[PDB]
Amino acid sequence: GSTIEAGIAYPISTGFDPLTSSGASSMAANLHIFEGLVDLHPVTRQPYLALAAKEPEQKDDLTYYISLREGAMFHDGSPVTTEDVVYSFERVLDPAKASLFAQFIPFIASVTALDDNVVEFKLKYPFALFKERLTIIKIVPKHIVEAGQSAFDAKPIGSGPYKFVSATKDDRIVFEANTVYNGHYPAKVEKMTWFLLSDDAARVTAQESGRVQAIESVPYLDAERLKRKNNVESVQSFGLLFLMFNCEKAPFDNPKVRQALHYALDKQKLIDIVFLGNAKAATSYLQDTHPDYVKASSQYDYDKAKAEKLLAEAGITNLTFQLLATDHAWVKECAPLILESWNALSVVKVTLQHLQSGALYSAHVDKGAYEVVIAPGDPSVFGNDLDLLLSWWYRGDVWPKRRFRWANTAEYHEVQKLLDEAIKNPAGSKVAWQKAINIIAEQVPLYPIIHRKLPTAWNTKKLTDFQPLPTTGLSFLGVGRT
Ligand SMILES: O=C(CO)N[C@H]1[C@H]([C@H](O)[C@H](O)CO)O[C@](O)(C(=O)O)C[C@@H]1O
Repeated sequence: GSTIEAGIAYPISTGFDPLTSSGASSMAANLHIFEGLVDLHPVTRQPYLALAAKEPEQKDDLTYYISLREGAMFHDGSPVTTEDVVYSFERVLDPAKASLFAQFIPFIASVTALDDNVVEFKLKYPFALFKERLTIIKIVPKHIVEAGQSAFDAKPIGSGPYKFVSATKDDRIVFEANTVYNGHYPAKVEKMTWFLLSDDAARVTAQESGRVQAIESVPYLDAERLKRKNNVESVQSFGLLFLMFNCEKAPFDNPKVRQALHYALDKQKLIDIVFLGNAKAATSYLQDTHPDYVKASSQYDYDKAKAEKLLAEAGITNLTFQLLATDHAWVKECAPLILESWNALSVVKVTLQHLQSGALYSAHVDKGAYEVVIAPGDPSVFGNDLDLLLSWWYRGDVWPKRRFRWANTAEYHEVQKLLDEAIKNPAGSKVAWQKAINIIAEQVPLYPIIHRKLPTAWNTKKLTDFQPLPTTGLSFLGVGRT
């Protein structure tokens, strides 16, 4: 009766419905609970067949036929049917359903079932990464989702190698093995419990006491001490801290003001004291180790005087605003340093307010009831291609229109044209993406302050084949006990 126990670092901030499950711990749970037709490996990010019975057969440039894995089953016993696959795509694509993820499949024109086994995928244009993106659209049980979406959001039913048992905020997420799963990554333990330990001291203690076998997001100050008994490995990651403005609210609609507040921040002090060197001031949308990294034409290295000159040019004589920030432990350590830099400026006064992530977005950001936010973000949980990473924040309406309120600008429209150019025209995508990034880096509606490295601690003697993620989350796919 072997079990796994893990210490997770992000509180539950969304439900588990893949239509909208953007919170880290939710996404990390759904890698185990759901399957795309093809999935990405949480460590290697390589694609593998999941619900797809074999490699998608491409009839022509716009048309793909995909077949279902014989005997596929949802956790409630029903079979995975081709109607479920179609419902899964149509509901993400349906604007009335309010998904957070349709801007990850803009190339998809139709998803039609041809019979009990086969689904035709019709594309609006040739798109090379069609297999790669299927991991974003998890296949969901229509007949359960239609009896009540919010009940499914709280008790997710999937076809993955683990079934959901229960989830209790501040406590734990619980899974059990799915014994009819017939994919590539069957569950190697019976019971899996994820303790929700967002407090750094508590997370460390759990691991250092031996009460859990691995923990996410090792606190930087505790990293070396924990190597005494445990493997600790720090991975370079797209994971970042962004600065987000409400671009409908004066004076933050003036890019001139948004730039000054980046210049005012002393990133080096931040990297030394909070991250003990394990992060890097942003020099572009990507981190400098990302394969498509191309240095941006705007850089924002600590320059107070430029920040002053820019505010004077904007006509800011006495700005007061509240900074909203999430509750994560390392975001709490960054907030004073940030505020100290802004409050150093002659014309700016800044107060601070922390909120749980879930409440920050649903009660403040989603409603425009803010001015300035810092929060962590890691869209590479969805994959690593540049268009994916840009699209998260800059395609469509999910962030630019519903959240940072910049879709009204000409720069926004020009970023749309550039993003669409680059996925239609692979030959010219590099050039198009550099123009889009330079526009983003000059306008800074939402833009990274730093990218950081992720430490994961685990016990090599107790687990088998565990590897740390280059993103948020833990993965126990193919991971055994001992
Ligand atoms: O970047 C992504 C991609 O799903 N999601 C981020 C997620 C996302 O920004 C929120 O759910 C709002 O969409 O926020 C957090 O869960 C958090 O602030 O606690 C971090 C998480 O990485």
